[PDB]
Amino acid sequence: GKETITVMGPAEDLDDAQGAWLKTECEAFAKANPDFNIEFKYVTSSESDAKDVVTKDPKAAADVYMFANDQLEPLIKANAIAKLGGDTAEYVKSSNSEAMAATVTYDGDIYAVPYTSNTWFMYYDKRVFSEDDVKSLDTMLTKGKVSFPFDNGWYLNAFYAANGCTIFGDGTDKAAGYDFSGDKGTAVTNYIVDLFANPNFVMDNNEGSLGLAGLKDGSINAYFNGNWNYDKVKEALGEENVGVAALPTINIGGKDCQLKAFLGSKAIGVNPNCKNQEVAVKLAAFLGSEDAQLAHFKLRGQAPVNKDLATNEEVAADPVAAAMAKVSSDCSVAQPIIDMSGYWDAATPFGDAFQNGAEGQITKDNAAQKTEDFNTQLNDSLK
Ligand SMILES: OC[C@H]1O[C@H](O[C@H]2[C@H](O)[C@@H](O)[C@@H](O[C@H]3[C@H](O)[C@@H](O)[C@@H](O)O[C@@H]3CO)O[C@@H]2CO)[C@H](O)[C@@H](O)[C@@H]1O
Repeated sequence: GKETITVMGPAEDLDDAQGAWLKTECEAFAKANPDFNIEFKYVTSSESDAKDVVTKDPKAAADVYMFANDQLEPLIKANAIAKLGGDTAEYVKSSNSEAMAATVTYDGDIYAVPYTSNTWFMYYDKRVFSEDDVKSLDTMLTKGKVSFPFDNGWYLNAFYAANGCTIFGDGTDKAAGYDFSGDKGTAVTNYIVDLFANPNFVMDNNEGSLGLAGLKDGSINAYFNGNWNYDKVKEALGEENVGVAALPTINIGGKDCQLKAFLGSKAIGVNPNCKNQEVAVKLAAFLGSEDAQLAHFKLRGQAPVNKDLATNEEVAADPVAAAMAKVSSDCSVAQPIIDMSGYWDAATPFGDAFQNGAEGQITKDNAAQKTEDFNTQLNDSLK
């Protein structure tokens, strides 16, 4: 009598056309562990949605699931993710950088197995921009069409971080709260107002389907997005036209300021409600193993986090893995694991309010007001 293990991950990992990585690796796990009598059932869900899916009812959720690490604290508070020990915890510490192990560490305990870094970067049309052009957003706007998903807080912050706005201090001090206040914040809001007023800027939609469509028809030539859409970007542009870069500067008041993406991880978590914790924990370890990460790279081009794969020649030569590494070293801030729910929620209507014709449109005349309103809402969400 087989036991059913229910595993949740994104559509791309369950798509046979992309090698169905998650199924492939679950089957490899079973073959490696003949003492287990198991079969698999799969739930399709983006890592970006795992908080909502699992915390609503953990007992109803998958046994093993793929999530984005900023969801860690709400998963813990919902009793929805198991502490990991033993060889699994040791692997997470030994095989990752300190920053990557920290992405899944809460109060000194490991709660998940990283399988890739989680950040974003620039895709661009090499027929439109040069390598030098894409160093500066301002230069780019003089040459071609630029998009950005401003109603997605995971992207929005890069602009505010560029001018010294902070989330929980360095990201780890809850008592510091949010600081988007003052002239430093208004200057960024003003830059974004000017960006929306630029006829070569096109706002991307929240999950980036607009940008992808624009790359294809030529109405957008630069796309800020991530590794998961690498194959779709190659389809849209044609592979010989795909440029991949780290983040540009923006010129605020004559000063070049560096856009800084969040850098976290995507990881495999174990549901405490799973009836076979031994199997679930070993499966999580397997899905984040070196072999499994290499397969993720070969099957659908996802960059590994395991540092022993950093010296793989194919990985080192890959333009997305390279850009992600550059974003890590030069263009990022560590993703807070202090819950940012209030920020994700507030960011979306704030970003939407830059649009021409929007209700309560953010303009030069009200930029300071709207900036303080945002800062106030963020800090109110902590009370
Ligand atoms: O927008 C708020 C949202 O921001 C974060 O979500 C981002 C993910 O962390 C990031 O990995 C990426 O999600 C993609 C998956 O990685 C990918 O496998 C596939 O499923 O597409 C997803 C994008 O559609 O982008 C999202 C932001 O769009 C944060 O983790 C969330 O908790 C937060 O709600």
